[PDB]
Amino acid sequence: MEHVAFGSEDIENTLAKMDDGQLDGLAFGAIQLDGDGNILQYNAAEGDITGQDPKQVIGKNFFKDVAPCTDSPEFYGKFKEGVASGNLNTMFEYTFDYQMTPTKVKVHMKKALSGDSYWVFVKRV
Ligand SMILES: *C(=O)/C=C/c1ccc(O)cc1
Repeated sequence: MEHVAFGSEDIENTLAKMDDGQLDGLAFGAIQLDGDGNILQYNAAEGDITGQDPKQVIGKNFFKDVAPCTDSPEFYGKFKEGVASGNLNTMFEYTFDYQMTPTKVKVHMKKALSGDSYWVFVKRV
């Protein structure tokens, strides 16, 4: 059985072997992006943090329309560096504040096993 948590050293392996219901049962927000930042998957925990339905944001561009506050060197910039290098794996604190009460979070971005895909994990702090 899986026992993955925010920050698990092998998180991308566990999540590669999970289905959507399992993604929605995680305690942390979990978003999958393509290399351009378009949203492929968006779990229930993340939608609860951001007060909306995951189905409404699938297909949108994370950095452009959903989370413009993350369009910054420290987040979008680091994302693109990790996409390019094939080694995305970075953790930092951030404040989410577009169309929502400003909320402090810890973020962990990590390359997915599935091709052209990248995870963004989020938890409250
Ligand atoms: C800043 O604009 C961040 C917004 C945000 C972050 C993460 C989400 O899932 C949704 C919006």
